[PDB]
Amino acid sequence: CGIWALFGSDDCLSVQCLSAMKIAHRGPDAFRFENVNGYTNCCFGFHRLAPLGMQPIRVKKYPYLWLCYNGEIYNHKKMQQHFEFEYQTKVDGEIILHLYDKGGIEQTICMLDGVFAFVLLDTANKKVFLGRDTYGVIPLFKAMTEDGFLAVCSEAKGLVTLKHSATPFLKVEPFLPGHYEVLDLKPNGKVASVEMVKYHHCRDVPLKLFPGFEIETVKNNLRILFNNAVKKRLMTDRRIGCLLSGGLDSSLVAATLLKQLKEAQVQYPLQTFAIGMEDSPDLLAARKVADHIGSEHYEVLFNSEEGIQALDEVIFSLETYDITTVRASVGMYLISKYIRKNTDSVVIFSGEGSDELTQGYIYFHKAPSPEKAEEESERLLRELYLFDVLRADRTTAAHGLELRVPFLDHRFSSYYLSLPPEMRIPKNGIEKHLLRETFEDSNLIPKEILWRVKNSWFKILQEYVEHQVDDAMMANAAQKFPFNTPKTKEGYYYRQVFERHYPGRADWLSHYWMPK
Amino acid sequence: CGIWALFGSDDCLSVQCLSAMKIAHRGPDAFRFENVNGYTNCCFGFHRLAPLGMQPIRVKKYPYLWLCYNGEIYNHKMQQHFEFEYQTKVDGEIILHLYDKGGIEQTICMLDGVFAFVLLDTANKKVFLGRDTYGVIPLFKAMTEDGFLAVCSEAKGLVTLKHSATPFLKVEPFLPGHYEVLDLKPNGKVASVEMVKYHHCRDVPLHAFPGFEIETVKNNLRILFNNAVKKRLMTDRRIGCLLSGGLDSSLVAATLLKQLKEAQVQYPLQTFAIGMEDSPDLLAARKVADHIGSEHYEVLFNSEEGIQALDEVIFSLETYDITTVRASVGMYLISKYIRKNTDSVVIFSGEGSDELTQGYIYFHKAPSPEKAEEESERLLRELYLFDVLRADRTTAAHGLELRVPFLDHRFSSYYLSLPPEMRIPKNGIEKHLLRETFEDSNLIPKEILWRPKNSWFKILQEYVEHQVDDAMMANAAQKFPFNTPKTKEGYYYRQVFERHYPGRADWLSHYWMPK
Repeated sequence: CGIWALFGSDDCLSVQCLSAMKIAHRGPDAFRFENVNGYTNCCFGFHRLAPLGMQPIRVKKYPYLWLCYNGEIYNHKKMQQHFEFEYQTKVDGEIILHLYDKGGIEQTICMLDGVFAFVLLDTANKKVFLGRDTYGVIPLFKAMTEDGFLAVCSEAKGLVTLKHSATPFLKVEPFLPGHYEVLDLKPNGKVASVEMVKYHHCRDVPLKLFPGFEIETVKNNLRILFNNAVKKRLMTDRRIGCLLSGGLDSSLVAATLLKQLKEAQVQYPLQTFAIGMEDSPDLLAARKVADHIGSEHYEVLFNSEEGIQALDEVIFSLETYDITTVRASVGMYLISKYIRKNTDSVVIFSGEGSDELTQGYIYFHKAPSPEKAEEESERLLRELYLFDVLRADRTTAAHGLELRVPFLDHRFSSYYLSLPPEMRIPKNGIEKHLLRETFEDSNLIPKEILWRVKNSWFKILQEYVEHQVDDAMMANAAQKFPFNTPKTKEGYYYRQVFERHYPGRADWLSHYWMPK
Repeated sequence: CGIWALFGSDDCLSVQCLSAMKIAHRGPDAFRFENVNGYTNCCFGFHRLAPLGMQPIRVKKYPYLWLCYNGEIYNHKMQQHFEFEYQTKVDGEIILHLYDKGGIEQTICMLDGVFAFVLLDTANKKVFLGRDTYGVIPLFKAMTEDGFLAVCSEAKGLVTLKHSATPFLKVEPFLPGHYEVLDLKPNGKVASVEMVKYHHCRDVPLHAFPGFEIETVKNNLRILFNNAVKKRLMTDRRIGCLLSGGLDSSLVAATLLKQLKEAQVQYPLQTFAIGMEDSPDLLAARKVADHIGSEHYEVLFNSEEGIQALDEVIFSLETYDITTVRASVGMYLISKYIRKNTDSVVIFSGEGSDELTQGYIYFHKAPSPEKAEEESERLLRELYLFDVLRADRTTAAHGLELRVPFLDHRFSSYYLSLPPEMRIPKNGIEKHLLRETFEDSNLIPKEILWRPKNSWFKILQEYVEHQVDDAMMANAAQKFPFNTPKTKEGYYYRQVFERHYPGRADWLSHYWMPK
C-alpha cells in the first residue's frame, strides 16, 4: 500500500495528483484522492493492493480522526481483546485511532508491535502526527517548507514532483525510523512542527519462558521468539512466499514458515524463490533447502543483460546511489518481477536484518572488542532503513508485493541485542554461531547448510560502467558531485542515474559500508 | 454537489484529474477521486456541498454497484413502502435498493425529484446514465467510437479531457428524460446499447377529484402546488427564495413561508430581489416581502459589475443565447450576494411557470389553444437549455442549490392534462387560471396577483456596440457557420463562449422562439 498527504497547499490539488499517482506501483488495485473538511488545502491519497477496506479511515466514533496508514500491525487482536475496542472497519490500523483517543500519540506508537507508517490528522485538537517503524520497514518521506507546507509519501518519487509556489526550494528527506512528529495545524492548512520524539523499541507484555542469560536458556528463548515472529507474520488473507537465497537466515525462515503454515492448516504449498547464475553454489543450497523441506521451488536464472537494462529501474525504485544495495537489489527486483508474473504469491518473507543483528558479516571477525562489535551492530540496525531494508522493500513494492522480515521483529531483536556481547561474537571461526547452535536439534535445515573467475556477476557491472564512464568525468567528479563524491566509476554511474531521476537531492545517503 | 465519472480512459488518470476540479465550484466542501477495482481505467469523482458522506456510493449489500448522483429525490421516505434498509444517510442509495428490485427502467421512473446519476454494475457488466425529465440537474456525456465515456455535471469538466487515440471527442448534454445503458467491456471501455425515454409520473401510484370544472381544477392545482413546496422543503440546509416580483416567485415565496411556519422552522425566510434603482419589479418584491413578512434583501446592481461579469456568466452558463445571458448576469450576481452575505444555500424560484402556465406575452397571439399547448410542451422539452440551464449554472457556480417548485412531476402532469381552453389567456391577461387559483387564499396582495406584465438592455447594447465592428459582423457567416449570430450582442456572446469553449458550439441548436 502507499500513503500520501499534502497538509498545506498554496496550489491546486489537481496539479499535485501526478506525484500522488507516481507511487501507484505499490498497489495497482485501487486509488482514492480525498480532501479534508474545513482544510481543503490539505488532502490525502492512498493506493491499495488486493473488496468493499479503503483509506483514509474516518470512523463514526472519531469524526475528527483521519488516518492514512500502510503496513501491518501484528498485535491488534491481542489488544482489541485486552481493551474492548469496537472496530467499525476491517482495516488492521483502525486500532491506532482508538489508542490515540485513549492515551495520546506516545502510547499509540509504543504498542504497535509490527511494521507501519501512518499519517494521523486531528481537526478537534488541530494536530498532525507522523510515524514509522523502529527499523525503517514501510518507509516514509517528508517534505517541509518554512511557510508550513507539509507533504508525506511512502516513497520519494511522490514528493520531488510536487510544486510549491512562493518557495524556490523544497526539502524532501526520509522520515527517521522510530520517531513520531507532532505538528500544529494552523487555521489555513499549513502546519508548524511542535516536537519530534523517538520512542525506540518495546518489549510488549501482551504477546512464556525467559529465565535468564545462560547458554541453554538463551537458545530456547531465541527459538521461541523466532517461531512467535513467524506465527505473528503468518496472519494475512494473501498467499505467502519465501526467498531462498541459500544462506542460513533465509533457510531458517523458510523452514519455520513451512512448519507454521502446516500447523495453520494452510492448503496452498509454499513457493520458495531463488535467483542466481548457472550452477551457482547459492542456487544449489537453495535447491537443497527446498528439497529438504519440500516446497514449490521456483529457480530464476540471472542473465547479465537484464540487470544492465534494469539498472536504471532499480536505481529509480530504490532511490539511492549506494553501490552495494544496487548490486544486491538488481537480482531482488528481477525475482520480484518473476514472482508477480508467474506466481500468485504476494506476501514475501525474507531473512533481512539477520546479518546486521547476529554478527553475520565477515569483518566482524576483526572487531577489537565485543563492545565495538555490539556498537557496530546497533549502528547497522539504526541505519538499516537506507541499505538493506530499502533494497528489500522498494524493489519488492515496485511489483505490488509485500515484505515480511521476521528477524526484524521487536521482541526477538531486543532479546538478541540484550545478550552479553561475548555470546553474539563469533566463537570458533564461524559468524552467527549462536543462531546456528539454536537450531541444531530442530532439524529445520540440512546440517551442511546450517554450518557454512569467482562470483562472476560484479565483473559485468564493472566492465559495463568502465566502458560507459570516462576517466575525465571521474577526475571532474570532485567539483560535479560535491556531496558524497563517488570514489569509483560504478558509484559515479549510479550517482549519474540517480541525479537524472532525482535532480539535486543526494542528501538521502551519507555513507556506504564496511567499518573494518 | 458535482459528479464526474470516466470509463475506458487510456491517457492515465492524474492528468485527467484537473478536468474534474473544474466543477469544484458546485461543491467546495469536500472532494473525492476514486477508481474501479478491476477497471482501473474507470474512475469516479464527487464534489460535496455542506459531516461524515461522499458519493462514490458502494453499499455492502450491493458490492458490485457504484453510484454517483448529484441531486435530491423527494420520494425516498418509498423506503417505508419497500422496507429498504439504508446503510448510509444519503437519499440516492435507494436507487441501488431499487435497481436490484426492478432494474433501471423501474428505478428511474419512480424517482420524484431532480437527479442525474451514473451507476456501474460490475456483476452485470453495465453502466447506466440518468437525468430528470426537465433536466434541472445538468449532465454532459462525451463518448468516442473507441469506447471512451465521460459523464460530468457541467461541460467545463469535459472540454479539458484528452484522448490520445482520437483527435476529437464530442461533448453533448445528456437529454432531459432519457436513461442510457452501456455494456462494460473488460478493458474498461463501454459500447452503446440502449437509450429510452421514461417521461413523467409513475411514482404517484406507490407513494403520496376527477373532473375539469373550474373549481375542482383550482383546488387540485392548489393542493399539488402546496404538496410540491412541502416535499421540496425537506433538507438540512437553510432555505431562501428569489423574489423576482412576478406572480410565480411571489406565490412560491408565500407558500414556502407558510409551510416553513407549519414546519416550526426557527430561522426566518430570506427573500432576495436584484434590480436597478427604483424599479417596479423591486417595488413589487418589497410589497410581497412586507405582505408575507419575510426578511427581504435588495440588491441595486449597477451596470459596471454586470458588464464585468459577462465573461464569467457565459463561462458558467455554457451558452451564447442572448436572453439566457441577460437573465444569468442578474442571477449570478444575486447568487454571489446570497452566498457572500447570507447562510442560505437552498433557493426556491419559479423557473417553469411562464412556460407550463403559458405566461409569455406572445401567447396572446396564439393561432389555436392546441398550438399554444404544443408550444408550451416544446418549451418544456427544451427547458434544459434556456431557463433551467441558467437557474442551475448561476446557482451552482457559488456553491448553492436550486429547488424549482413549479416543475413538479405531478403538478406539471396535471396542468398539462387540462383542457387547452383553460390554460390559454381568458380576458387579455395571461396565467388566468393560476391567478384565479390563489385569489381566495390571500397569499400575496391583489395588486400583484393581477396586473400582468429597469433599463439594463440599453447599457448592454451600448457596451457591446463598440466591441463588434461592422466588418466583424459581415464575415460572421464565415466565422460562425453554425448558429450565426444576427446581432452584435449575439456575436459578443458567441466570441466569449468560443474563447472559453472552442469548437464545441453545437450545444445550442436554435436561439429562442418567440412564436
